Amino acid sequence: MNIQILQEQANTLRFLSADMVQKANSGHPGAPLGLADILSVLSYHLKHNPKNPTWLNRDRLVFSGGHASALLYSFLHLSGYDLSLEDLKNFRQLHSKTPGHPEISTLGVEIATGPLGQGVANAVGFAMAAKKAQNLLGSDLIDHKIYCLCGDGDLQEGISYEACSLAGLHKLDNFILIYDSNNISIEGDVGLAFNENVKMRFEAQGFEVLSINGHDYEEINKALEQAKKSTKPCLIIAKTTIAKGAGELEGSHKSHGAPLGEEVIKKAKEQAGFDPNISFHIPQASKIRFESAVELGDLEEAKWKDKLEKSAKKELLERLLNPDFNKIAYPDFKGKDLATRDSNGEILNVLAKNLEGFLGGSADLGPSNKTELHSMGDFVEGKNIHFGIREHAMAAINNAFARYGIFLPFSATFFIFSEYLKPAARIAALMKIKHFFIFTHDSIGVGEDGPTHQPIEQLSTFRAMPNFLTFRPADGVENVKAWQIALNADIPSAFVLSRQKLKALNEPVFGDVKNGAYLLKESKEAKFTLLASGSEVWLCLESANELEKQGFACNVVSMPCFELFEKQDKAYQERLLKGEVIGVEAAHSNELYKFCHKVYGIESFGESGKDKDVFERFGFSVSKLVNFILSK
Amino acid sequence: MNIQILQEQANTLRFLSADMVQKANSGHPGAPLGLADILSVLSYHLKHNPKNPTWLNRDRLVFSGGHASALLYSFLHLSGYDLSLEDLKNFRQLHSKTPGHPEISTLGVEIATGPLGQGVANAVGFAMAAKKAQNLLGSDLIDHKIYCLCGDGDLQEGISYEACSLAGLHKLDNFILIYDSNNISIEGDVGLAFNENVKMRFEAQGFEVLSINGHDYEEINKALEQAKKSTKPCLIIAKTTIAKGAGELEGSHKSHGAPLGEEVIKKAKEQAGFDPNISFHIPQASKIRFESAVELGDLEEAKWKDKLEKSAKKELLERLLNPDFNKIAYPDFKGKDLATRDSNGEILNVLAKNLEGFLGGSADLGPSNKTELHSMGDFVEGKNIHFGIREHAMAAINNAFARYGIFLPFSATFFIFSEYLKPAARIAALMKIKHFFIFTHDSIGVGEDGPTHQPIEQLSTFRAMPNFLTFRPADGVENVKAWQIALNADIPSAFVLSRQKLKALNEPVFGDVKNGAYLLKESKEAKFTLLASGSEVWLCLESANELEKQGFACNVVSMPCFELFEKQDKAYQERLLKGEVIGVEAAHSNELYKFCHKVYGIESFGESGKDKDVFERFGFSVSKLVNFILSK
Ligand SMILES: Cc1ncc(C[n+]2csc(CCOP(=O)(O)OP(=O)(O)O)c2C)c(N)n1
Ligand SMILES: Cc1ncc(C[n+]2csc(CCOP(=O)(O)OP(=O)(O)O)c2C)c(N)n1
Ligand SMILES: O=P(O)(O)OC[C@H]1O[C@@H](O)[C@H](O)[C@@H]1O
Ligand SMILES: O=P(O)(O)OC[C@H]1O[C@@H](O)[C@H](O)[C@@H]1O
Ligand SMILES: [Mg+2]
Ligand SMILES: [Mg+2]
Repeated sequence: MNIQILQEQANTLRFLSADMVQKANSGHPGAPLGLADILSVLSYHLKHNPKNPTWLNRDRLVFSGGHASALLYSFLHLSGYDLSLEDLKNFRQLHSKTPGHPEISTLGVEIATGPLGQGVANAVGFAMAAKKAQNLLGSDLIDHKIYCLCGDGDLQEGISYEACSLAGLHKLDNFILIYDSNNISIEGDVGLAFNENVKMRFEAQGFEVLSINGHDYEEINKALEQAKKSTKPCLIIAKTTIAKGAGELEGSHKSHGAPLGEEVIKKAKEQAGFDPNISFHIPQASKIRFESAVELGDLEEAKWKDKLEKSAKKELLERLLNPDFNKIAYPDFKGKDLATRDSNGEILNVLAKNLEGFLGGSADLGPSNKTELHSMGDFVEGKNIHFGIREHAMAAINNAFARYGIFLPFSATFFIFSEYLKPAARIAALMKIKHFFIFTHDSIGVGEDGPTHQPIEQLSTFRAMPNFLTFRPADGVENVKAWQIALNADIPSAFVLSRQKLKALNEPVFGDVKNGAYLLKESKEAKFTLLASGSEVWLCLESANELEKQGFACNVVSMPCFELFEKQDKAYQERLLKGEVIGVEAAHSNELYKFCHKVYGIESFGESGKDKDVFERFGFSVSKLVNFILSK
Repeated sequence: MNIQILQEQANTLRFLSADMVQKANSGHPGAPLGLADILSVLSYHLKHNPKNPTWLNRDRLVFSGGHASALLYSFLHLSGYDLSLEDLKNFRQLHSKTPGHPEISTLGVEIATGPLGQGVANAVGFAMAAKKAQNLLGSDLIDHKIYCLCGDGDLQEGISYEACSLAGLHKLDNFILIYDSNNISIEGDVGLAFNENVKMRFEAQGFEVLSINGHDYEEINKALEQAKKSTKPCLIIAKTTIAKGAGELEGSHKSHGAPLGEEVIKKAKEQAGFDPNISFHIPQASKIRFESAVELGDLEEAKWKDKLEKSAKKELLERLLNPDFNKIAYPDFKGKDLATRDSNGEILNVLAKNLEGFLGGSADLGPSNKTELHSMGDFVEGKNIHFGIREHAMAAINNAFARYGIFLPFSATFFIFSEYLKPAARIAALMKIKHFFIFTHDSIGVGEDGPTHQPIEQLSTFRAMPNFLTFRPADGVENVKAWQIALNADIPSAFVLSRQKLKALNEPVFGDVKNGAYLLKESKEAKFTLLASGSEVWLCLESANELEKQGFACNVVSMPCFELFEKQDKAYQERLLKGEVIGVEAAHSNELYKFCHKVYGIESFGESGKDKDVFERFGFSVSKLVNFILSK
């Protein structure tokens, strides 16, 4: 560890990054060049095993500025991860292992980033998760750091403030945040849009704040040493020059987001002592020094595995890693009228009791979402997490809990406020992680709180989002079966739950919840089929009885999950969907036309009133639905 | 102005609020009771005309904690606004003027609130708008204050930090923020989730911070006096007790969100000297004192109208209030191949030149969204607003610009990051305000930036949202006609625009953009109709040519706006939608089943690659679409 080696290392990172962007004719060279000195030093402090990216006590590295991907990829390649030089040469190309922003399918990537702010919140979540894992497994087994690299953009996003608020409160002295302060964004000087006293901001949230030149190797190293000893979450404010090393592009906003150009790279390499007529060159000293992570990480993991073998907590870790969902005895809600917020809250309690790694909480709405895990304590000693009024950061935090390696997290709020966390929900879908979203107060049934609190379009959004199951159970029994699917599935799920009491259903006649839709009533030569979800299923059962009394044979279909029904074969769908099919939902859900000839929905916003008054106003009554179905 | 009158006034506000909640058996009495002393004093400082809620230079009052509605309504009633005592007795009832959270259809309500955080951001926007209005009209005509009441919940939301960041940067010394610091939220003690040094936080963002007892009338009054003289945006941290005055419920979380109960109200009234056996009682001194706002506000407005008549800026104000959209000469893009981000950016420039009140900006993406208004300067002297990486606050800010009274605002970002601002977009829809959303980079056509940057489900979301037009123009000409509709419509619109170059269309054969969908190609006895929007329309024109060469008559339908097409009559829809109708869109857009027998979409997330490689991978090619249409 000396200046000549660190300089060559940093420059190696620079020109791999620069050459990658240039070959793709696409990407972001500025931030890589600006961060290259920092990551060169950080490589000496990071504890990780390139050959086992799943090692539980590794330091977690997050690039919150995901546009800096070329740098990450360079570093994973150089350090010994399963990413090749040829992979680097296919940066940004279809089906490569080096996509434009980082994805977890590339080994070594902790969490997908790209949407700004998420990664900072993810890093706080990894730090919380680590403090919980320490609670469960002991500080002999869990003691690692969480390093996050962020930029101007990340810190302007609300979610950064939310998550850092929580990091201060919980005294996350395992969290180190490195701010790339280069005074440049896409619109140019960051002073056009931002002039906070960042040090004072973070100290207000309980951080220790260090301030460095991010191109001075000794200063970087001294800050990391001091940060690792902090009794607070720690922010390093690293002053850097965007595209450091790229001559005429140093400090230029034009370097943020477009290739540096062949002649600029040629000059840069000349000034650093690199041959300008070759690309993707790794000098020898740098190569050996970066790849020494392989031997060192192997040894650190072995030393840890020895501590595990002596630990009283081996059996526990194996249950966390291998949860048994099939043994769980769920509540039996058959014939019980209940609001599905209530059935779901009982289910949450059963899961928390059966699964040592199942935990979560609400965004200040525990008592209304019914998500309190009774007698299970408050984080960190217990399982209930009090996220505050921070839906977005809650979801990003729990995305990281779900990636940590031993946790099954849930996030809760009113379904209307799913919109505040939707970007993080999307990253859960993109990753295909097991993170459960609990959304109560699902419709105009909310009543008096009025239109700003009554979901209309949210079901469409979550249904349209790929890799994401949206369950809307009609009763407790459907709510159970939904959980059983959710825990076994390979993608995240949301639970869309009522404020108001719903009526228990009769048993399936054909199919079940696992088919997405199923028959509750089946009639030979059916003229109509009424298809509904959640709170609208009883309206449909009643309306079908009235239709039958009038001489019209009817099928009634419960559809607790649209996405699962889409996956059913033709023969199944044909048996359910007979005659003229009418879909009925307290939502604006045009997607139902995929399965329905007519849709009886809500096309406007809601109203403030008693639930029974609002449902009647919006047409959710037997007499009105039967008149629609009979077209008169 | 003395203690006995202020106490009676505050208690009048308390018991109207409490009695309203009790009669509804629904609502939030805690915050009203806690804020009642503050608003009693604030009533002496507020400049407003109850009989003309549109007076341009009124002080703007925002209740960011919209759950405190009962208090607002009590105050509007008492002050002389067109809200009656009978209206108060129908709190939270279907079709009343006193819905559970405030709505702009109730005169005197500045902006709809309810979703926490929005109002604080709205208040910053009203303060920016006021600084712009001052730039245009002079400080002789615009000099008012913006008062915002907020709670714990508002300040935990990210959007509060975003908006206050901007308030500091822009030195909004017309903005006064009153924080109801009662240490209680729904989950109880706020310390469970939040322990920031709030003073230090705000000072880091450029605020002056005062700290008071919010039940001491002289302290409240002295803070307001000092706040009105601040050279900074100012925060008053007002320590209050939730449900102050309600005995056993003082300081209780149970008072947040449920009626206080008849016996608690009886005691409260006894202790305050009010008769406990009557409800909705306004004592005489309080009545006369509150309603004096009528005479005083009339006089303040008259004095202002005199200043207007002497002003050089009368003609300008009349053009701002009465924009003439029909005279605008738009660019003629007929036959020109362009990315619609580019056509739209030319249109933005034309509008900014023709409309003195048209302004806006991007969330750090001006150069990529193509929204820079060239040669028009930077806010406040000019029209370009640099919002930073703050999509959510941008939208909430611009919602307030749209309510200020003289502005036509636009908000811009990548369509994928519409998800960060969607809750504010919703409030624009709920209010039916003229606020324009510019969303570029609309699909997998984005290419290399990959799946976190490629919209899939966002079209469904915006289509499903009521009162919101979603235009996805196929070329420059469609982009123009979309703007022409948008400016004349009574609801907000989004523009969904491409990164990549699109091909100019031939002229409509039947119908036009104003019908939402229209024919580009019409064939007698058509066997198929290919229906598309935006970038997919040329794929459809080409595929229809290939189908015709194979012997199949085809109609091609461009659908730049789904919502407008939904409103067309039967006869129009029937002429367009002939034979088997196939919808084609680079989105997961199941809503198309409303108009299409088959849908050829994207059902997964995207991929990082060259645009032509990704489109081919996802099946957007003539050969693949023709093979689907011919089912083989
Ligand atoms: C939520 C969000 N909004 C917008 C963007 C678009 N975007 C990509 S990088 C960037 C700004 C980069 O600023 P900074 O973090 O200062 O990066 P640097 O210029 O220093 O590379 C933006 C706005 C994004 N990725 N995420
Ligand atoms: C964005 C958002 N999330 C959640 C809620 C639900 N909600 C209503 S009031 C409230 C908390 C109230 O806390 P505070 O502002 O401290 O109000 P107080 O208890 O002092 O009345 C919440 C979480 C909401 N209205 N908006
Ligand atoms: O009866 P629930 O819906 O559980 O309570 C509704 C809550 O939602 C918000 O309006 C209030 O904050 C209130 O506490
Ligand atoms: O060519 P465009 O799409 O305009 O630039 C793309 C931008 O989007 C982000 O990935 C980068 O920040 C880059 O500048
Ligand atoms: Mg920067
Ligand atoms: Mg509070």
